[PDB]
Amino acid sequence: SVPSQKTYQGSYGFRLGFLHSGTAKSVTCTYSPALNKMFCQLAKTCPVQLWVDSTPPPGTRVRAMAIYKQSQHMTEVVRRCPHHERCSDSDGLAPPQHLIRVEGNLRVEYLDDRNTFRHSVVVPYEPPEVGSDCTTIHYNYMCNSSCMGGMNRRPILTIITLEDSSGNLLGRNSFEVRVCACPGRDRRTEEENLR
Amino acid sequence: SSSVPSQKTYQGSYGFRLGFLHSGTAKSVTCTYSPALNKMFCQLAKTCPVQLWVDSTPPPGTRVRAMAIYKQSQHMTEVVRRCPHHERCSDSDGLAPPQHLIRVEGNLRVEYLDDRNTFRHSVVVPYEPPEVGSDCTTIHYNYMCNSSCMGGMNRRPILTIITLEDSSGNLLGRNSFEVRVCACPGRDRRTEEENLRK
Amino acid sequence: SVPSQKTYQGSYGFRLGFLHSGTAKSVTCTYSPALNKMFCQLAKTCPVQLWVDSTPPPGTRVRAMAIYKQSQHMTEVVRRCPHHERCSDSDGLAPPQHLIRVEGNLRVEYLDDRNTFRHSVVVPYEPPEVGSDCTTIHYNYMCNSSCMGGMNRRPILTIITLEDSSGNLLGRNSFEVRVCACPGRDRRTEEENLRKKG
Amino acid sequence: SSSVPSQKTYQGSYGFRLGFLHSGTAKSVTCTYSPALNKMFCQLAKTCPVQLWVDSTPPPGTRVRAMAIYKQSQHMTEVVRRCPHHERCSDSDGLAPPQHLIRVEGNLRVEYLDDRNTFRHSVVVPYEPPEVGSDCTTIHYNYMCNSSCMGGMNRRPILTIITLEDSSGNLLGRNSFEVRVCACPGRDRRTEEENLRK
DNA sequence: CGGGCATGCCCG
DNA sequence: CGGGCATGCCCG
DNA sequence: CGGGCATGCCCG
DNA sequence: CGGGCATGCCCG
Ligand SMILES: [Zn+2]
Ligand SMILES: [Zn+2]
Ligand SMILES: [Zn+2]
Ligand SMILES: [Zn+2]
Repeated sequence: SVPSQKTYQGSYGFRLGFLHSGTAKSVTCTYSPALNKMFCQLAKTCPVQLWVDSTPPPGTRVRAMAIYKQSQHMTEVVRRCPHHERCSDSDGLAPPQHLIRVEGNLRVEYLDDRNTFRHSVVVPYEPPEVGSDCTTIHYNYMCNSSCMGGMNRRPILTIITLEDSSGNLLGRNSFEVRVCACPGRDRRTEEENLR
Repeated sequence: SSSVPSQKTYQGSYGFRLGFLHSGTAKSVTCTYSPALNKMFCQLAKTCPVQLWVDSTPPPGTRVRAMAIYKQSQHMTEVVRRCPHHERCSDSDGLAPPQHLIRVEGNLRVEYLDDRNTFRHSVVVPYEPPEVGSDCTTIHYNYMCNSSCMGGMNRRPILTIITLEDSSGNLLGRNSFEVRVCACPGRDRRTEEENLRK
Repeated sequence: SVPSQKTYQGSYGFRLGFLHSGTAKSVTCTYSPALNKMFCQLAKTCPVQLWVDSTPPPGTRVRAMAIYKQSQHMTEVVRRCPHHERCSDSDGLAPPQHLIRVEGNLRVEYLDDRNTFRHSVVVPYEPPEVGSDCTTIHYNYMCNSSCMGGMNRRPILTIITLEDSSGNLLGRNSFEVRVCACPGRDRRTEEENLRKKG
Repeated sequence: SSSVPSQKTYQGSYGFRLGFLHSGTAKSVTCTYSPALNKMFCQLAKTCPVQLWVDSTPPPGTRVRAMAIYKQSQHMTEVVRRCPHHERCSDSDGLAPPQHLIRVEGNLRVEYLDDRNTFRHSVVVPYEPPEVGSDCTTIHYNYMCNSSCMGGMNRRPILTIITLEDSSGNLLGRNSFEVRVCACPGRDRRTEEENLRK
């Protein structure tokens, strides 16, 4: 199977936002709007903002899941490589096999889907803090796109889904990710190549 | 890695809550509480008064335990302990094991627990009701490393969890607060308060 | 942990020889006499000649084992990285964790030493072909020097020993190995680096 | 307390002296030397190249030793060692004792000593003559605590004493220089040199 | 690396 | 924060 | 192959 | 970080 990637802003006008951090060679996380693509370093903080037109109900949850972008790879589960799965860099909460973690949220929940075997990470939705217009989740990606026996230089998309407390769809957005050593260098390269 | 202690306020059947003095924000005040942040700022080894306020009186045998945990969910499963330097300074008061971060001062009935399963440290004293003409019981805590101590807290923020417990360790009430141990509590309190809006 | 790497011709005058090869950028296997170092691609045939002054007894065996060259890594067992171990690329005889295999020899034995945990591969010694001067063994190396989780960019030596049928040592020689994508380029580079010493 | 090695610079009969790299004062330069102060400023664990210059070649078996002492008369008898945090960090190069402040890198012949009488730490290497095309021999030192380290140097300045010694440890030559290990060597050298002037 | 600050001390 | 500095380090 | 790039990572 | 290079892989 393949999880849906279709954008769905939904009744709450769900949108993503990203920080605008530029293309210095080793910027930790930066986002290319031309490419709708986050470029980020392994294990570093990757902020993703949730913007809504109105507040979803209490019990609302926010899930992230990686899939391969290329059609020929889409049915293959995205996992960490054999090396990084064994590095023992757990924060005590995340399963060692999961590519995507959330940092700074003790209510984080990881799922290994019993039917599709896909990995995902979910947290409760919380409204923006006073004086803030969005809710920010800190994600970490735990292998480079280049990892042999893992993503193996294949691009991924992250799919962010807003769900009710039972798992019903409320909203969906997505972005491509490249996890790399020098996000600024690589962003500039793919955009210049775009031009 | 260690399972994570709850930090949720639980007044329980004795209406248990905390109180803190009003000490101001002079640059190097020894201890000061920020109601806005629910955060104590204090100097290493200096007296940190924490008031226990109840509605009904807990039965004799009730104990009051304090434990530190890392605030950041990503360090929360790691035991909070003193740094290698201060563990070796010989500044024990006669009862506190040297690796323990939190001490209680002035109480001969104090006990220190190095837990067998979780390895977490805690310090416990019998609950005593307030003096006649007092509305609360005050415990004097000390924190024996700076938040900045390398190889200890290592600039990571902590929470202190205060639990009311029965003589067997069962939960009766709980409250918590963040703590920064630092050189200039008044200065840092002001900085962090200013950060709320910046 | 570390087996001796000390060159020992022993009573049979045991030496290693190596085929002439170029430094064509991606030549499959090339030996640098200057460096005493083989440069080869992953899973490619690597010829190693065995030379003796006198014939060892029947039942003699030829063993090959990799160790890290650098002294701070010497006690760590050289093995294949987690990815390559799991690639199901075995020849049918080599256990998948073994770095060094022998090609074209059904009398090969692979040993995972129960005491030292080191891997080695052994074949019976067969004297040179009638007329010929040496015996050639074909080795393969199943990870790049670069493999993360495996050699991780650290230089190794291959130690070749002649042993009697009970495992008593008769002779010993060695050579450095880099397993890499472009053995010709890299031999060229390392030889250029040499000349700049100084 | 420990008796105090001489720091008195003298070239002796082989004309022994040190050269430093004049790397300027960029804020975070890894290592830099002030001639006006005779003082090296360097970051923790970074390469500190020290050149050995001689007018004539010393004999086979000549060695070169480095040792730190406190510069301040009131602290001179105290052994200089790493702080408890850094001693316990996972930063070994597989050779240096974890308590030793000064290491040499890039040399398997390095030897570390705790003095039988003074318990003072030193690091020693064989003297090698300059490489072809060079007029000096360069040693790469590393300093493994900051001058500021609590429980270690604790903001007290040190000298490093470099001695040229015969194979028996008799002194052939000596040169000393002040060291500050710090996060911003260029900043702090520029500051200290500013502070010379009226 | 290093601007801008975090965070120690008062013979800092 | 009382003013002034010594002195470490995140993240671009 | 030889030329050149993708992409991790060390130096200051 | 920016400069450079290690080191896999691809292109024509
Ligand atoms: Zn990986
Ligand atoms: Zn401490
Ligand atoms: Zn491999
Ligand atoms: Zn130190």
